[PDB]
Parts: sequence; C-alpha cells; structure tokens
Amino acid sequence: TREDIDRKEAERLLDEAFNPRTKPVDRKKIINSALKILIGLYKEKKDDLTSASFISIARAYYLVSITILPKGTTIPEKKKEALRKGIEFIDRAINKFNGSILDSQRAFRIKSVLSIEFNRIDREKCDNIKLKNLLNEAVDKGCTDFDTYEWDIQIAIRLCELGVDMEGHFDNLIKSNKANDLQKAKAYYFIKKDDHKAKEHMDKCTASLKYTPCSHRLWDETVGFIERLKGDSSTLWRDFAIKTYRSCRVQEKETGTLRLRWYWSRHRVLYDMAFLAVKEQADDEEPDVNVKQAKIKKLAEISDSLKSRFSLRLSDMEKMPKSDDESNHEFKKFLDKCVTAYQDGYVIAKLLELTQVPEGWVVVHFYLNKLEGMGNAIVFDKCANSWQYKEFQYKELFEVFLTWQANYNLYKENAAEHLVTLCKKIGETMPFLFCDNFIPNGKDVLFVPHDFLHRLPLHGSIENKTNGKLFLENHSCCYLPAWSFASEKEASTSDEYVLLKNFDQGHFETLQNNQIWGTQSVKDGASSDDLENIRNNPRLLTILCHGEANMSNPFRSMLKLANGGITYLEILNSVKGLKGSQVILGACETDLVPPLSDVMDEHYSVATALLLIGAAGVVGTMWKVRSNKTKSLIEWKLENIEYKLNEWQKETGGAAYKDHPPTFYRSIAFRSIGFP
Amino acid sequence: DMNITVELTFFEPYRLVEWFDWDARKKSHSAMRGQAFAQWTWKGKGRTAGKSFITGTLVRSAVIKAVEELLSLNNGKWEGVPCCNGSFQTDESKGKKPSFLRKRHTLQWQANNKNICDKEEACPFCILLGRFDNAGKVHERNKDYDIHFSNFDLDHKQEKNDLRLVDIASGRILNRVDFDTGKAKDYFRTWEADYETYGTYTGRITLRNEHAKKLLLASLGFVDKLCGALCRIEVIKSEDHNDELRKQAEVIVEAFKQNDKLEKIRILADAIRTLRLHGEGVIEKDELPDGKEERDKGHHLWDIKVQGTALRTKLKELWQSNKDIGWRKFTEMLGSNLYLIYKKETGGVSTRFRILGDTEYYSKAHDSEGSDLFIPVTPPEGIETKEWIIVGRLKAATPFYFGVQQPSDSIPGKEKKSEDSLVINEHTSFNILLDKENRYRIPRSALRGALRRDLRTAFGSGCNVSLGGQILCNCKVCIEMRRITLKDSVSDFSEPPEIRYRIAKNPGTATVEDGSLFDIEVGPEGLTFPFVLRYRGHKFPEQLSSVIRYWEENDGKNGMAWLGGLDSTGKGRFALKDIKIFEWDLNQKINEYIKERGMRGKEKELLEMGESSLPDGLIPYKFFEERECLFPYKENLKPQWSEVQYTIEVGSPLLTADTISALTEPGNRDAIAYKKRVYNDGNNAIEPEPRFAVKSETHRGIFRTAVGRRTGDLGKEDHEDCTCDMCIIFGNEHESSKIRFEDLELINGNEFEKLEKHIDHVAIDRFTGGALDKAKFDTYPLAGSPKKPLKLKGRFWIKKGFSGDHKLLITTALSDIRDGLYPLGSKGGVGYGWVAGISIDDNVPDDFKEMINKTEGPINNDYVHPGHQSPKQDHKNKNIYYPHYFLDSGSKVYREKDIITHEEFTEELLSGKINCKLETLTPLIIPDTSDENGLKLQGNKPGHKNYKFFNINGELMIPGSELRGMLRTHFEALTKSCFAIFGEDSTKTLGGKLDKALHPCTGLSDGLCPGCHLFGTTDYKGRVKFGFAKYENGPEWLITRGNNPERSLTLGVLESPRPAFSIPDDESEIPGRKFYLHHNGWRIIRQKQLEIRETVQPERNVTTEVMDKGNVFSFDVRFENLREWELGLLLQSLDPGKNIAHKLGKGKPYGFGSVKIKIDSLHTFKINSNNDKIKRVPQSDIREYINKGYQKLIEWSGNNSIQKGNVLPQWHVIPHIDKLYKLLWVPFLNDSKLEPDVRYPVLNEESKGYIEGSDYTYKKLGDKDNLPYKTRVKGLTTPWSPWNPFQ
RNA sequence: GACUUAAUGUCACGGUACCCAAUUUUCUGCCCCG
RNA sequence: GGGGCAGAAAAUUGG
Ligand SMILES: [Zn+2]
Ligand SMILES: [Zn+2]
Ligand SMILES: [Zn+2]
Ligand SMILES: [Zn+2]
Repeated sequence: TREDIDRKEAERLLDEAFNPRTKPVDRKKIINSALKILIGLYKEKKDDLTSASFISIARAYYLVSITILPKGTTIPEKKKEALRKGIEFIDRAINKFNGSILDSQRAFRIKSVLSIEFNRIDREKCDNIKLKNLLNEAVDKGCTDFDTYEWDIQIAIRLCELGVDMEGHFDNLIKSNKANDLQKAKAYYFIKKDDHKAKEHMDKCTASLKYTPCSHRLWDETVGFIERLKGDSSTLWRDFAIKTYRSCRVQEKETGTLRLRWYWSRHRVLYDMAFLAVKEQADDEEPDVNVKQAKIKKLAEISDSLKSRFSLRLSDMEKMPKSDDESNHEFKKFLDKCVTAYQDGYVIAKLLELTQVPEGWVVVHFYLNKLEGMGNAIVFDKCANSWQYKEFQYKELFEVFLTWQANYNLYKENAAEHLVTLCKKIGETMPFLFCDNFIPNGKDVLFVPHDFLHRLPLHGSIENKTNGKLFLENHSCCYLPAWSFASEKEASTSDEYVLLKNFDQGHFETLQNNQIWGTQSVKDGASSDDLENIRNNPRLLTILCHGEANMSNPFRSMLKLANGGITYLEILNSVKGLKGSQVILGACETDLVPPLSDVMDEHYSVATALLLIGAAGVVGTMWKVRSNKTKSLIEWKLENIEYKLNEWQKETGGAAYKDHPPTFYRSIAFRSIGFP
Repeated sequence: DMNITVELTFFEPYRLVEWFDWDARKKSHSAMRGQAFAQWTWKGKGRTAGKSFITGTLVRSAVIKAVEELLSLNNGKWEGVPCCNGSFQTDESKGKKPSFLRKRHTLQWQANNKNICDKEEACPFCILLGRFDNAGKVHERNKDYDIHFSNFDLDHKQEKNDLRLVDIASGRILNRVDFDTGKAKDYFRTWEADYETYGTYTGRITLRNEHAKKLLLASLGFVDKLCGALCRIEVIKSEDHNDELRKQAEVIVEAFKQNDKLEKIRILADAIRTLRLHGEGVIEKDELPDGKEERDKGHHLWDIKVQGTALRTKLKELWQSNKDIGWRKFTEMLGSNLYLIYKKETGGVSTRFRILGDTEYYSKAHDSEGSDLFIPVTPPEGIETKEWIIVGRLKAATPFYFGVQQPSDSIPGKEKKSEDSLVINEHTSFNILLDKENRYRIPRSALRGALRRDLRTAFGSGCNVSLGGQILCNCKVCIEMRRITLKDSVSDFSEPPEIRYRIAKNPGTATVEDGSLFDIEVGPEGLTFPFVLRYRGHKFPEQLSSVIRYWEENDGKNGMAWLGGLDSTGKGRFALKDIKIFEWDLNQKINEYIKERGMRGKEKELLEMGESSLPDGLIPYKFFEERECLFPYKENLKPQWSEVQYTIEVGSPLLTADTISALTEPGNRDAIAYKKRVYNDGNNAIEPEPRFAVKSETHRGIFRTAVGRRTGDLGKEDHEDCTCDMCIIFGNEHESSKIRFEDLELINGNEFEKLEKHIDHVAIDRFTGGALDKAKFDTYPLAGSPKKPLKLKGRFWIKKGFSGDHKLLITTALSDIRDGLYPLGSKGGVGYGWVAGISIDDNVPDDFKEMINKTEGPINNDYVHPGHQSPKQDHKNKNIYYPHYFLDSGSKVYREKDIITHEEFTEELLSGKINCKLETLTPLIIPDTSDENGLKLQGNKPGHKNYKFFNINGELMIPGSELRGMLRTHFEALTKSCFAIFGEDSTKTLGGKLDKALHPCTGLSDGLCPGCHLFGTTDYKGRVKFGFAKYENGPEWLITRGNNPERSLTLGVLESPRPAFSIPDDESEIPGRKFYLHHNGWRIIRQKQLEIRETVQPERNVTTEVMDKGNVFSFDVRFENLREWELGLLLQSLDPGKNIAHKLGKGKPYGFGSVKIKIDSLHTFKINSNNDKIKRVPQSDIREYINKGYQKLIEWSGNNSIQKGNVLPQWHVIPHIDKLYKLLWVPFLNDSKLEPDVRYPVLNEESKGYIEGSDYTYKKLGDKDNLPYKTRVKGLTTPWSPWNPFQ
C-alpha cells in the first residue's frame, strides 16, 4: 500500500537524521522534508488519518525542536512553538484509540519526553504537578523497558527528581549500560540514599566533562544537579562545584588570542557556587595560615578565570564578516565544533603568576556574587606577602550610578553634583580602601574591576568624614580589565612621536603647529591604511577622533577615521608596529561602549585591543570633556614623559569638589588603563 | 468642595482591552499588556454586548505627570506658591505596594519652601497626590478623599440597547521588524476603536480643598495623550441578503455546470469584482461587450443561458433585487459567494497551515522579582523648553500597499483559536488597510517605525528594541523618540483599490510553476495625506532635520520615504511637501498653550492659516538648517540608495496581457494591454485616461533570471540558508533584497495615431490544411515599429555596500537586455516585445557609465534536385495536375527523454542569431484583417470584403507567426515528427484512424518529438524565436488595368476542404500531411477579372492588395542551446538549395506566395568562455553542421550502408526527403521553358469554366466505374502525377 | 449608582504585518466536392 | 448550389 511506502520513507529519513554522521544542515533539510511529506499526508487524509501518523508527526516535531539553536540570552519561541504543536498533535493522537500495545506505549513515551523538554524550557506553562500526573500515568501503562530505550531512563530519573519512589525499579536502572554515570549518581542519591557510589560516579562525570565542549547537555544537567544539591543543604556540593570549575577551566584552556567562549546560561551560577564553596572552606577554621592564603589565592584565580573572556552571542558569531583567512578558520572550527556538540548531545607573552608583581604594589580584585547578592574585594600585598578579603553590598551604589548615568546622558556637563554624590557613595559603601590595614599608606594600587564597577571612578572616592580627603591624594592608581592582560618587557627605547587626527571641529591647530611631531608619520586627515603603516615602536602615539559603539558586538566598535574607519578586529589584525607605545586617545569611553541596562556587563573597548597588540599603556577619558583639557594633557605629557598622572590631577584642581564641581568633573575623568 | 464634570474627547483611534480585576489579569498576557488602554466589560450572557469605560487611576496618573512637568517648567512653583518634590517610594515593611510600579525617570527640583509638609498644612502637590488623607489602598466610603477621580463612561449620544463590540472595535496585527535583516521577529494583536461616533467620555472629579484648584485646572489642559490617542479634556458646567445571494449564486453555478463550463466560474468571479471599479451603468445601460456580428451565440461568457435567460439580464434582475446594499458591496459579495461555491464544488477548501512561522509574543508586563528603582532627573535652572510642530502633506510617488490580515480573522470577540486548526482563506490573498468609510489610511505605527529606521541610519548606531524591561534604554535613538508625537492619516478618497496579479516561473522548462498565481490590492499613485509631527525639548536635533530633509522633495531631489510592505517591488515611496515649521515657547507662553490646548485636532487649519491669523505664543520657526549644511545628511543618509535610470526602445509589438479587463470592456477582444490608474491632485478626480506601463515584477524577474543564468544559481533545488550571489543581491526568506525596482512607463504614446493594433491568429490542421475548430483568436498589443519604436523609461535603486563583482553582474545583465536575449511581455517566440536599444541618463554614476560603455558572405547551398521528369520534362503543356498532394512518412517517431533545460548556458551547445532574406517568386497576399472595409467598396456593394496589406504605421510587414508555422511544418515533415495540430470529429472519428505514435505529445513523461523539442509544447518552452519581417527593396504593387483600385485583385471562391475525398471506403487510413504545388496559376485569375465581378455573388469572394515578384524582406531567427545537428537541420530547412522553395500566404491552390529564403549571416556567441564580441562562423563550419545533420538523418533512417565522409550530401537517397523535395520543387526558376497547368476539376458539366472536351469533372472522377478508390488514394500520394489523362 | 476603578509610583507614542516569486507556455487569417 | 471557426488545455497560491 502506498501509505505504508510513504510512512517507511519518512521513517527512513528520520533514522538517517538519527545517525551521528550527518551535518546539522543535512539534518535540517532531511527533517523538514520529512515534515513536508507528513504534513501533505495530513492535508490529504485530514480526519481519516491513522493514529500512528499523528505519532510520527509528533516525533518529527521533536526532532525539529532539537535542531533549533538558541539565539540571544533567552529561549527562542520557535522551540516552544514546535514543542507545543507536538503536544497538541500527540494529544489528538492519544484521543484516537484502539492501536496496538506498542502504539499506545509509544504515544505515551513521546508525550512524556515532549512534556519533559517543554517543562525544562518553560516553567509557568507546564507545571510540575502536570508532569507528575503525566509521567505517573505513563509508567502506569508500563514504559519500563530500561534495556531498550534511554527515554524510559529519562522518565525514571525525572520521576525520582519529582519524588515518586522507584526502589522497585532500581536494579534495572543500575544494570542498564545505556544510562551514563550522572543518572547512576542521581539514582543512588535520590532513591537509595547511598552517597559513596554517588561521589564515585560524580567524579567520573566531572572527569568526563574535561574533553566535552561547553555546548553539551551534560554541563547544564550537572550544574543543575549541583544547584539542587545546594538547595537541600547537602555536604557534597562543595567538592562538586570545585571539580566542575576545574573541568571548565581546563576545557576553556583550548582557545587562542580571539578570546571567546560559548554562552550558556548556567555558567555564572557555576562560578558563583564555586566561589561560595571556596569562601566557606576558607571561613572554616584552619590552624595553618598557608592553607588560608592558598584558598584566598584560589578565590582570586576563580575571579581571573571569569574575567578572562567575554562570551559572545550566537547571531553575532554568524553575522560578523571574514578577514585574514586564518582567524576565519579558527572561528569556523570553534563554531562548527560547538554546534555539532550541541546536536550530538541530544541525538543519542606568558601569563604571569598572581604573586609576580613589582615591589611596593598592592593589587585589588573584585567579584560581584549574584547568588548571595554581595561583593568581595580581594587584596594582595607584596611587601608583607599577605592575602585578605572583605565584603560589601552593591544595590544602592547601582541606584546612584544609574541616576548619574541618566543625568549625564541628558545634561552632560551639568551632572557634576550627581558625580559628587556617586563618589561619596563609593566612599561610604567601600570604607576599607581608606583603612591602613587593608591598603597601606603610600603604595601604588592596581584595580581589576569586574562588573559595572568598570565604569565607576574609583580614584575619586571621598572619605566618609567631615573634611573628606580624596583617594588619589595619597595613592597612585592604575586599572586593568583582567589580570591575564598584564605583561612584562616595556622597552620603549625610541624617541619618535606620531599624531593622527580626523575631526576638525576641535581646536587642535595650536597643537598641530608643534615642532615635536617632526616625523613623516604625523598627518591630519588620517585613515586606517595610514594607521597600519606605523613603523617601529613610537614612544607616544596620539589618536584624535570619534568613536562608534556597536551595541551587540565588541568586535565592531570603531574609531571614526576615513575610508570607513578601523574596527576592533582590524586593530587585532592589521596593526603590528605599536610594541611598547604609550597611547593617548581623544575619544571618550561612553562613545566606545554602549550604555548598560543590567547589573552585569562585559563589553571591551579598543584600549584593551591596544593592550593585546602590545602597547605599554593607554590614557583616556571616562566621559566627554572639553577639548582644551585633552590639549593641556597632551602638552604636559609631551614636555614630561616620566611623571605620573595623579600629580597632574592634584595640581590642576582635582580637589575642589565642595565649591566648584565643574573642575572636579573635568579633572577626574582621566584614567590610565595599563599595567607596567 | 465642589464637583467638576469632565469630558474627554478623542481625535484618533484608541485601544481597547477586556476587563479582569487583578488576578485574572495576571492569568492573561493580553490583559497585562493591555493596561493603560480603555476597558471593555460584558453585559448579560452570550458574549455579544457590553460597555466600555476608562478607570480613574489612569486619569490620575496622567494628571500627576502633567503636574510634575508643569512644576518642572517654572522651577517648582505655580502662581507664586512654592511646592515640594513629593514622595514616590514605599517601604515594604509598612503597607503594600500600590498595585502599579514606575520605571521611568521622575523630574525633581530644588525644594526652597523652607518647611516640611505635615498633615495640618501642605503644598498643592502633596494635597493633589493624596498623602495626608484618611483613605488609602483599601476602599471605604466615598468621603475622606481629598481628591477623588470617578470612572469615565462612554457618552452614548442616542439611547439604544446594549452596544456590540463589532460596532465599536476591529482587530489588527502589529509587528516588530529586525534592522539588520529586514524581516519580522514576532507579532501581537490589539483592538482599535472608532473616534467619529464613539469617542466621548464623561466623568466627575471631586476636590475638597480650595488651594490646589488652579493647578488641577491647569493640568487638565496639559494632558496630550491617553489610551494611545490624542485627546482633549474639558470642564463643563444583513444575513438575509447573504442568504439570497448564496441561493442565486448556487443557481448560476448549476446553470454553468449543466453546460460543462464550471472552470469559467472562477474567471467570472474575478470579472464581477472588477465591476466595482466602474459605475452601475455597466449593468443598467448594458455596456458589457457584445459578441461577433451574425453569431447565434453571443459573448464568450456573458451570454450563457441561466434558467432560460442570458447572464446579463439575470445580473440586472439580481441588481434590482439587491439595490439597498450599494454597488460595491453587491459586487464583492457576489464574487466571494461564487468563489466559495466553486471551491466547494471542486473539492479543495485551501487549508492554509504554516509550519513554524507564527511566533506570537507579548512583552512580559509582570516585574520579575528585584529591581525597584528610583531615578531622579534634575534639569539646570536656566534651561529653556520649547515645542516644535511640523505640518505638511505626504504624496505617493508610486502605488502603495499597507498590509492587513484577512476578514473573518479581524473580528474582536472571536479571536479564540488553536494551533492544529486550519484557516479558510478568502477571495483576495493580500488586502489593504482601509477605514470604516472605505478611506485609505497610513497608520501611526508604520510612520513611527519608518522614522525609527531613518533615525537609526542617521545616528549610525542604535539598540534593537527590548520588550521585557526594568530600566529605560539610554541610546540616542530612544532618547529622541521618547519626545516625538505623530498622528494617523486618512485621505479624502473612497474609491476601490486595483488588483494586480503575480506568477512565478519554473527555470528548467521556462513555463509557469504549479500553484504560483496570487493577487494583491494596490492603491493609486498621486494620493495625498496629512502629516503632523511634534517635538518637545531643549533644542531641535540635527538628525531629525536630516531625516525631514531626506523625506521631502524639491527641484532635482526626490523624496525617499519608504513606508509599507512591498518595497522590493517599489511599492510605497512617498514624498513630503508643503512643509511648515512652527515654534512654541513654554517658559513664557504656558497660559496660551493651556488655553489653545496645543492645537490638538486643529492642525488642518494650520496648513491654510496665514501668518497673521496664528494664535498667541506660536511663531514661525526661522532657523531651519538647509540641506547642504546638515552633517548627518550627505554622510549617512544620502549615500544609502543610488538611482539608475534608463530608457528601453522596443521596435516590435508589445503585449503584457490583462485578460479580465478584456472581459469587462467593449471591443470583444482576448488579450489587451496593461493600464494603470493615476490620481490627480489639482483636480480631485483620478484622471480621464490611463497610462500604459510594464510592471516592476516583470523586469525585476528579467534581471533576476539574467543574473541567475550567467552565474549558475537558478539550478539549485533549494535556497534555504544560502549565501549565493543571487540570494545576496535579490534576497531570500531570511534577508531582504539589496535592489529595488520600479515600473517602466510609456513616454511617447502621443506621437502615434492608433496606438493599439488588432492582430488575429489561427491554427492550421496538418491533414486537412484548413483552420482548426475553436482555434481562432485575437490580440491587441501596442503598435511598435522599427522606424517608430516605443520608448519606456525605468528606474532601479541600489544599496551602499556593493562589491565590484555584483556591479559587474548587474552591468552584464543590462548588456544582455540591450543585446536582445530577454524579450519583454508575452508571445516572444513570434516576435513580440523585442528590445532594439537602450539609453542611459547622464546623472547615472560614473563607474556604471564606464562599465556599460566598455561592454559594447553571399552564402549559398548550391544543391540541385532532379525533379519529376515524367510530368513536365516529357510533355510540356498538355497535362493537368492536382493543386494539393499528400506526403506520407511511416509511423515511427524518435522521442527523447533527456530534455535540454533553460536554466544555464551550457558549454558544448550553441547560441546566436541568423539574419535572413526572403524573395518572392510569385505574387504574395498577406491580408490586414483589422479593417474589413479596408480600401473602399463596402458602401457601394454590401457583403464584399476587401483588405489591405499587413502594416504597422504604414510599413509593410510579414508577421513572425506565419514564418514560424511554415518552418515548423517543413521541419516536422523533414524530421518525421508528430502531427502537432490535429482535430477529432465526424467522418468513427478521424482521431482513431491515426497511428498512436503520430498523436501530439502530451506531458514530459513519454518524451518529445524533434519538432516538439525544438519549437516547444505546452509544458516546455521552445528554443527558437522568429521575428517580424521588414520590407527592404524592389518593386511593389502588381498593376492590373481595369480595376477600381489599381493595385488589387478579386479572387475566386474558396471554401473548406473535404476529407471525404481523401479517405473514402472505411478500410482506409489518413495519408499524411498536405502540401501545395508551385505554378503560375494567378494569370488565369488576373485575365478573367470581369467574369469574376459578375456571375458570382460579392458576398463569396474577397478583394485584396497584391505584391509583385522580386520583393525582398529581411528578418531574424534567434536560438539558444542548440546541438550541431539541430542547427544543421534548421539551416537546411531555411535554405534547402537551388530550385527548391516554400509557400506562404493566401491563395496557395491558385499559385500565390512562392518564397525563397537565402541566409545572409550567422552569429554564435559563447558567454561561458571569458568574453569577446560575437563571432562570424565561416562557411566551412556551417557545412560541417549540415553534414552532421545529414548523418543524423541517415542514422535515424536505419540504413547505415551509405558511407561517411566530407562529400556533399545527395538528399534524395532517403525516400521521404525525395517526396518532400519533389513537392517543393519550382519548375520555372532556371530560365526553363516549361510551365504546368494545375487546377481543380469542374463538378458536373455545364458549370463554371468548363473546357470543351476535357472530361475533367467530379462526376467522371468519383463514380467507381473508372479510377476505383485505391487508385484514387494512390494518385494523391505520388507528387506531380497527371490527372487529365490519369497516368 | 449597582454593572465598573483604588490612590504617596503605569516609557505601551516600548514593537512597520514584515521577507521571497517575470500573467506566462504551444498555435500560418487560412480554405473545395454531395 | 453552398460558407465554417471566432478561442481550446493547464496554473488560482505556496514558503
Ligand atoms: Zn510638598
Ligand atoms: Zn533605544
Ligand atoms: Zn542561493
Ligand atoms: Zn511531437
């Protein structure tokens, strides 16, 4: 009969899709062709359709719902649409009774796996009680062939998560080889209350993840199991979080200079649980001080490993163009490895040490922990060789920062009083950076901020007192996006000074009349090809232009030069002659990074691309100031290349916040973004 | 302590939502999105009626925002009493949160009151908020409220029963469009309500403190928006008709089904819908087209008997029965009912199910836990705030389209649906947005989306709009768009839209794909709409000035406002005109603003207002920056789209068919040209006369097909997730097109007299030699000539970002159009729509000019056939022959199944053109049947027909259809092909007497004959194109002395062929094709001219003009993808050699129209190899092609005993080629001294023109006592056999 | 004044019904015996 | 003794 030929053709196509040898594009073409022929058969035989055809429609919709990649930091509605249509389709299948026993149990198992995936992807629509009733009826029918299908094993593990006791089914669950070690540990913990085999099989699972890519399902289910173990106050999550952190670190080791990582949602909560585990173990009493210092150093290492990369999206990965033909190849092997891992899960200079700092320096790391809603500052002192940490809260500081941001973006120069309020709130919320025990008096401080604290002025903090003293009046401050950007070997050794300039509305004609810029590379009316011709390590490069910020891709933030400007990727590729070069940028940071609407942000400016190239330091502005201030900075740097920036900020009137807030606004806007 | 009765009036369509109290609101998504709308509650049971209202909390929120803004303007004062900032936070420890939370910024100021507000005394702001009151957050008695807002109920003007939802509201789908790809992401629904009848609401406000009355009455005049519409707040002191039409449509469908004509019903439906464009007089004065003269049947379909009467009188009775619903609704309802009954009787209700395309998404209006923020904004003390208002008009420079969902889905109550359920579609596939009074509409959301798109382009950066939000976005685009207010537009025009059809082509076979017809409603061009914009802020932006200067038009510059949803086809480009900008200062003229209410709803008066009639406080704005000084212009907006404008010269007839307008217009014609309806603005009518045009879809498809054939991307089976060149330039499912096309308009249509030409065509049977039954038709194209060409001006826009290779592809497509590879319109294989030249305007960019500029013998066959020596080479002038003979091949046909495709230019195949000349050996008659009167002579004698020679604009021509039919008959007789045109009828039928292999090729499964492979069939386009022939040189006008015109001939009576003579005696079979003989039988007709104008009736014969011998005509044959043997057989069929010629025209039994075709030039081009101009193809390779064709014919015969070599072929070795070449042999060409005598018998002696003792009658030649039947059939199968002594 | 709001906090003017497709393919205004 | 044919067959929505 021709209907059976069409059905076996559709099943042949679906089993061609099931084989782990096809590419994702071939999978998309095969399953949507099978769905086309099945929907045509539906349109022909609309009410005289058999039940098994509707079952095949639901199975084809499940296979379609597998191969939809998540774009953005949310669940796409195409996946929910496919899941809800396959639920509706299998509902009118199971209301069409009197098939065989195999057809009935197959319909119940398809409905079970659809409800499981739809409950995982959406909570408010599909509650846990409906899942409990549906899976209880499905196991009342008897889908218990644990030696044939893994879907029954998934039903079993989900029911033990819900609470329906299956100690009668325990021997069949353990003896099955298709169930991997994570389901075995979950079965041993959830039913038998035996913890030792659970620890063994969890150790095997975390050992297995060290070669598995991040887009796999096992990462998501492992971190979810760790969070569930944390929620009932067990004693095994403290080891499992550290093991999964070590596995994720050794897996993320395998990337290159294009610092990317796959965006999956439970990355941050894994790092937060690992931080809380090491923090609690450091808070536990230990008579040996070296263990405690090592645990605080491990906290700093966790923070550094989080801050290292910046977690690009998926549509930005597909959207961005191709250049230099080898970074394209590394990007393409990363992308296709990640997508084939995602579908394969469902189808079946040298980096410095944390204590390698110069003498007389104090290093301060930050970590905003979203689970406890706290913020931790970790301090390393080299002269005493000691590690300490302290805590604070970050809600009211976020409110005052958003107030300053709104007032600035409406009235740029006239938000000076909100700037003073923000500096006083930094001084009130974080009082430990004025105490002598936490940070010694007269030492240079390096800040490594991680959150919206990248945008906060830390050097201009005001002490919570009557006659308040600024932070920069006794300390020299430096900044860095992450510790992995720090490098050695400055070695300027040259005396060439280069200028580039594109905008003529700013009055820099007195500056272009100068005599220091006597080399051939200095020109007005710059371009990108004129930027990539810098020959051999100038001592000071000055770029005077505007900035444009792509609000999704940090790779597309551009400096407004002629012939289309130069982007982040072109600075990473084309520019080669800038090793050991101090750079003074005229464009503000607010034009180079987009304004933020969440507590978390990870968007890197062109200054860190200059740091990845090899530059010695970048001195820039946090917000928009007058052109005369940048002119005075460039002149003071040209006459004096050895002097520090905090003396210039103190001398020009950076301590006049109580009487004239415009001078305090124009003074503290300048920031050095490079470590010696 | 006095009440205030308040009325709010809406000046725009507002938004409605269903009412749920507080928890069922959280159950629903539309209710959570639908806050700050107007609310609808049901009354009674059954979900049909109810009432609508507006809550008092919404009016309280609007009044509080207005008070805060007015206090922010005057630095925290109002009329001398200072105010504090107030409170907007609630501690969660004491009390509950007040059921609505604020996410926007709160304006604040310095509080200089030098007092803290207590319960005993407070400022006007604190007593207007209700801080120190006795009532809060739990309702009690309606006293102990210091200020109380009641609900606002709909002021129904006339008291009736309970109001229905379908009388007030109507549903609509809105959209969200991505910026990088140009495609929608998600959608959501809403209810829009009428403001003309149902836009007045009345409420009460009670105030128990005469200290904040002035601030409240001032703030009531500062509220500008409510429920999605502009507002003004003032203080006072037919089921039965559908059932009847369904019954009568059932009557019409059964009356059609009795005649076996059901498939016309579909066509009839469309025709009735087209009758909405005319008036009622087309059914009342009977202006529907009448049929041909003296015909018992009338029209094609307007004269089918329905229960005894004609269809037009039935439609008259139906219109008299249903005069109370208007003409438009009557036509639309009759068309829809006929379409529904046709779909029911056919069997398919067109289910319309879509896999994974819905994505209905509502923004999550609930606050996820956390993020309760308070953001104060403090303006500087000095700063000035102003409001700018821009008034003007929008004009459609192209036909526009604003999409809307189909009816029976835009019902507000019954939106309940399921994923599984299928959706019944309606008559029109794509509808247009209209008002309740059938007026055209530009909605607010489309204008706001286009302004957001152009502002993001002008800034160079922006955010994709996020829906679930806790913090307001601070990107530049959003900051400027939170200060812009618009207004919806309706025209003063209420005429029906125009239907435009679209198809899609199969690239392999070059015919129409299955299931690709659809129809779109478009609006007229030239329509005008009002335009109002408002901006409230501190300074006027430069980017907004750049966008406004971009949208407007002037001298030289044209407007660039793309609104709507068919932009790739060029639909929806508007221009902005009559722009006036006015300025209102708010720090000193706030009382005048409050008193005049901001001129909300009176902006129509501002357009005609003079300078001296303006109200107080409103000044003209003078510092509006010019176009050359705007820096966001000329850097971001001007290089975005670039224009290429060109002009095509067509030197042939041009036909883009309509086929429904031909049904509903007088003339009784089959295919007419395409016309447009253009609206005029000086006079408010449309226009008196239409404008002829070529569609934008057509030449968009021409460009796409040219690029796809040159690159090779048309051959791919699927284009899902594709990065090919064709999908990059011309878009796909995931990306919009990078190129936009507009129409080609005729620009020289007034230099013609009789712009349209009437050309009629017929099909000739291969056996009988006459016209086939129901195979006569007419065409009505535009009259283009080689010396009077048609000129069409067109335009297309290109985007910034194109590489050099894609510009090379576009330039190569333009060069392929210029060389003539892609003809415009229909019937291109018979010479219609052939492009003769191209021209490019001087404002085209320079690189395109350089790319288009840089891209710019006596051949004889010498073969002599040995003719039949027994008829004329033995006896010179004593024999009589028969004027037609029969050629009989065998039965077998070679059918090929690997059919050559049209989807690429293959490497081994050949393509090019042949220039040929045609010489007349006998007089030639080609009539012009457009004018039956012709010269004269109809008035003197009734009856008699007289024609002229075929001409377009006074130039004698031969049509390409005649040449194609003659060459097709010759090729099919040469290559032993099937009988292409055949008929089955009375004496069993003569379709059964034919062999089954000689039946016409139907379908591509069994294969195609060589004639159907070269010249084409219904489901396969051919690979040869014949053009119109032009007169060149020689004499003209054969002169007979005594005749009423000098260049003329009155021919003999000529009537239909009788197959009873050719096949009597039932055990007999069809003896093949019919051919005519070459002789000078026209001299008998010429000398016997007086005996023809008497002794026979003038109704029988025809008078015509003739051409003499020696005339030369020139024409062209184009070809693509030809094998070498097919080209060889074609070149042999064109020039078969010396003393062999063809037959063309009228009077072939009498000896008229012997033509000799001599090949002048052959050109072949190969575009797969890199580039060069077209070659010359010398004599050696074309002789090699003729040898390959001869070897293919030898291989097809089967007798392989004849050797192979480079010897000149003797064609008469094969039998049927010898019979054919004896039939087409001219015995008077080489200055020979013989002429035959070929004429018909006399039929029953003592009759017309019987020679004395010849015995040449049908009595003595059909009576079986001499020449029995087998000898008679054998006498017609041997060419040139004598009949008067009968061999 | 019930249906029909809660009051120290409503950016829904926070969202273009959008993207893709040649009204086309085949046809001599022709012509004799009961 | 005498005029015929005057349109026929598909596609009417799908991604
Ligand atoms: Zn107050
Ligand atoms: Zn925005
Ligand atoms: Zn493609
Ligand atoms: Zn054929």
